[PDB]
Amino acid sequence: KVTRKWEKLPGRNTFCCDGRVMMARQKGIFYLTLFLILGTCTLFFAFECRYLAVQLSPAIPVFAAMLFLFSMATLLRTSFSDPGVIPRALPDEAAFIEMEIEATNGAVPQGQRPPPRIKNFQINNQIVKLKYCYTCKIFRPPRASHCSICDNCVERFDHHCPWVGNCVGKRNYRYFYLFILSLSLLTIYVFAFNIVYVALKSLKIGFLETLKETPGTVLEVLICFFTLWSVVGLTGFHTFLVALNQTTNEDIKGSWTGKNRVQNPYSHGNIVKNCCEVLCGPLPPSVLDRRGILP
Amino acid sequence: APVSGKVFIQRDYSSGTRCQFQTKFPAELENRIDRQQFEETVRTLNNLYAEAEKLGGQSYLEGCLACLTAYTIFLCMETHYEKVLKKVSKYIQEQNEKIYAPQGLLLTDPIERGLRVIEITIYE
Ligand SMILES: CCCCCCCCCCCC(=O)OC[C@H](COP(=O)([O-])O)OC(=O)CCCCCCCCCCC
Ligand SMILES: *C(=O)CCCCCCCCCCCCCCC
Ligand SMILES: *C(=O)CCCCCCCCCCCCCCC
Ligand SMILES: *C(=O)CCCCCCCCCCCCCCC
Ligand SMILES: [Zn+2]
Ligand SMILES: [Zn+2]
Repeated sequence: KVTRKWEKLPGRNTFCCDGRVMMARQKGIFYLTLFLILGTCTLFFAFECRYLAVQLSPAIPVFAAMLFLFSMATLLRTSFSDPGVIPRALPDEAAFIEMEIEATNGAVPQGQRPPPRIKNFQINNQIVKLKYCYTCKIFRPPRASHCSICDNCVERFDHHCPWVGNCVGKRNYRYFYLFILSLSLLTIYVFAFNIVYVALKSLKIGFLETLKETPGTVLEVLICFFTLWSVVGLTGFHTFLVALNQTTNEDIKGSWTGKNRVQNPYSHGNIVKNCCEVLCGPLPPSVLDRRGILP
Repeated sequence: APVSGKVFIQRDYSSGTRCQFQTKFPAELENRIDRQQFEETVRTLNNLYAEAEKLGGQSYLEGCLACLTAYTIFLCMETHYEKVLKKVSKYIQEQNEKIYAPQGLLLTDPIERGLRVIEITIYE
């Protein structure tokens, strides 16, 4: 048997379908999200699209299926994919880095913890300070951070969203944003058309008999109402962080949105170029090969 | 081959958050290889990685063409960044086998070290 590079790859991730996947360990809520989406869409496609196709235009279920396939493809690409994990430092390179660090630190006062290892760079006429990571034994590249759950430095870290079952970094943030947007669209769609179905069928049979026919309608109404009340606010929050070119991890810190309001050096001073660079720009491949062959 | 010491060409974030390597000349590399070919190699790698992360028309067109297929086309087609990392790897290995191995030095591909540094290994 061959020894792939994922069974030895440190961290708290899980690898299924032979290694071509990468998810967190606490993927409990991922199954719940999958079951909710699939169950609500199947209830729709089996109890309301049939009627709204026989007795209305036949484009309703086809467009709903297009939105649902888009949402499913983007959710699976957000969860399964590699969020841009940085490989840990090899022993010699880490030793060399720490040697430079101690040589530059000089004599430390006794009884006092040494000052935090901080490197300062000049990005776009701005002072940017990296921070040492005592686990990965590297200097966090700009915009990177450390997910305390997964325990691996994600590049352009955003947050560890469990509802998708995986971190959200650089390689899978466009897919996460598009999944959120398409799920908000699909929720508004299913909700509006379930209301249309109830109105159009109660005008013919009545309310009590319509309800006694299928309770799937009120089930979907409740599910879509709450899913909207959450996901719409979420997508409104993200459409303003994919435009100013910021990350949730930075907004939480209140760095650029606070007392200073100094320019974030990673931006472009626009909204169109920012949206294009974050959504439709080019992305690096997986920097840690998992299907690689170890000796 | 035995090792005598390792130097690393740290990344450069001066122009932006895009892959670009510093052009400083190492002190240990002195008397082992003339600075001209080293500067050239670093400049060629910089230009290649610039062609990788270059925004504009081609990148946005390819992005929209992929979004038109729910990002299911990346299961069969190799993206642009990989289509230039292949050239980067080929150029690095050919430049190594040409000029670096005779002097007793080794140039590694930055896609191994996580696109962070260049591990130049000095032999004796
Ligand atoms: C309602 C259902 C709609 C289905 C639409 C079809 C596509 C759905 C998503 C398929 C999975 C997918 O795209 O995952 C991509 C990532 C890539 O990971 P990495 O290579 O970027 O590290 O992970 C993988 O490469 C996944 C590997 C396993 C899946 C292989 C592709 C399966 C496609 C569908 C086959 C029926
Ligand atoms: C590895 O750990 C895999 C476990 C995580 C969930 C596995 C199932 C993913 C969803 C696949 C089914 C969606 C396709 C729907 C077909 C219409
Ligand atoms: C690890 O568990 C990898 C799982 C990948 C799951 C992909 C989901 C299957 C999609 C089916 C494609 C369409 C056929 C179904 C009827 C339209
Ligand atoms: C860059 O390559 C892509 C730019 C972002 C695309 C925005 C997508 C808007 C909503 C997508 C949902 C489409 C559902 C299909 C029916 C309307
Ligand atoms: Zn780390
Ligand atoms: Zn994590």
